[PDB]
Amino acid sequence: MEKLRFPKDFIFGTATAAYQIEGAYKEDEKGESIWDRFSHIPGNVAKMHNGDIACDHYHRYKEDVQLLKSLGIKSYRFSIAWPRIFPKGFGEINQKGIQFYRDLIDELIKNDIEPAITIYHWDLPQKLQDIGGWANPQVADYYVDYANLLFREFGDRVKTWITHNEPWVASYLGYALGVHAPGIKDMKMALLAAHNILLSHFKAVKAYRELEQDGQIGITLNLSTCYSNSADEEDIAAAHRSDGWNNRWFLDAALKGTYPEDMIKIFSDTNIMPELPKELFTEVFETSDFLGINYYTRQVVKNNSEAFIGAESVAMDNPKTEMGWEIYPQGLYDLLTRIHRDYGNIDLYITENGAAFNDMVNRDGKVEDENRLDYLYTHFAAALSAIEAGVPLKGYYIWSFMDNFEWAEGYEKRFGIVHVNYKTQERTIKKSAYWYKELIERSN
Repeated sequence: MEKLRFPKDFIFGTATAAYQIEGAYKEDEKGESIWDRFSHIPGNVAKMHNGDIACDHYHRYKEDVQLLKSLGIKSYRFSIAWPRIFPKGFGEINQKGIQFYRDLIDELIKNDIEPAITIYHWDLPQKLQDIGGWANPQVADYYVDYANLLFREFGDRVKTWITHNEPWVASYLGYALGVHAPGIKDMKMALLAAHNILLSHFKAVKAYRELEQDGQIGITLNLSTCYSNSADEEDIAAAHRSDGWNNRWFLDAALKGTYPEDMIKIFSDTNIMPELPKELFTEVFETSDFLGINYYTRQVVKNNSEAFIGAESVAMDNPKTEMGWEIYPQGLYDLLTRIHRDYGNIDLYITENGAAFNDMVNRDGKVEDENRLDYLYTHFAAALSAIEAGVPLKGYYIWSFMDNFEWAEGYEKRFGIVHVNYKTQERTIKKSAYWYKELIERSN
C-alpha cells in the first residue's frame, strides 16, 4: 500500500482522559468523583480495577510529554478533572489542582505541543451526584462556572476547547444502562441528564464567545454509522431508528438545536420521554466552531419489534478488535461525508479513533502492534478520501496516547500507541506510534 500524506496544515494528535491515566486519586485535596465511587464498589468494573493509580501520569507527566515530543506529535487532547479544581463541585477553588494543569499546559507548550482541553470527561464530583448529578439542572450551572474558571486561567494559551466528551455515553451508559458511573438504570432520567448536559454545553459556548480569545470551542460525540442487515424495508427502517439514537439525537441537538422528531415520537409512544422545559433549546442554542467525532466501528441493524427502538445489532463475520468491535474503515468515510451532507460546512475533527488489541513487550523489548498499525492505516486512508470529497476535516487524534483504564473494562483493554506495564509503570512506544511519527513527518 502506498504511503499516506495529509496536507501540511492538518492537525495530528493523540488523546487521553484524566481518570483513565492520572492516578493520584486522593492527592492534593482532590475531591471524590463518581468514577472514584463507582470503581470502589464491587461488581461495577472488571476484576475490581480502579483509577487510583492508573498510569501515574499526575507524577510522570514531564516524561510523558517528552514521549509525545519524541514522536513529533504537536497536538495533545487531554481532560481536566473537575474535582481536582472544585473538590465539592463549586465554592472553594483548589489551587494545587489548578497548578497541576498550569504545569502540564506549560510543559506541553514549551515542547511545541498545542493543548486541546476536554472540560468534562465523565469525572463529575461525587458531591454533585449527591444532589442528582446531571438530572439536576443546578449541576449544569455549576459546570459553566467551572468552565468559566478554566477559560479564565488557561484560555490565553489553550485555543481548542471541548465542552463534553461523548454525552451519549455519559447519559446512556451512566444513567440508563448502569454500566458507567453513576450506575443508574432509568432511560427517562438518562434523557433528562442528556438534556442538562447539552444545556451546559450551550451555556459554556455562550460564555466562551464573550471572551474573544483566539480559540475555538465545540462538543465531542461518539458516532457509529448504521447499515441495514438486508434490503427489506423493515430492516432499513430499523437501521434509521438506531441511527436516530446513536447519531442524530446529539448531532441534531448540537448542530441544529432540535431533537429529531422521529425519535421524540418513539420515546414518547413508549413512555420513556421525560418532561423537559417547554423552551428546549429555542432560546439557548449556540453554534460551535467545530464538531469532534469519536469513531470506532459501525452497527449493522435488523428490525426486532420487541427490541429497544425496534432495532437489533447483528454480529458480523469480519475481523474485530479486542473489544469485539468490527474493523470497518468504510464507516468512517461514510460518517464524515454524511455529516457534511446533513449539517453543512462546520469544521470537523476526529477527536478519537483507535483500537484495542492484545499488545505485549516481546523478547527484544518491542511492542509490535501490526493490527493497530493496519487499523490506523485504513482509517487515516478513509479520512484522507473524505478530505478529497470536500469534507472539512481539520485534524485527527488517535485514542489513545497510552494504554489506560478502559472504564468498566478495567486495564484489560489496551488502546495505546504507547504500552504501559501497570506493575512497573514502564512506557514502551509501540510500532504503530513509530508509523504515526512517519505519517506526521511526511505530511509536514
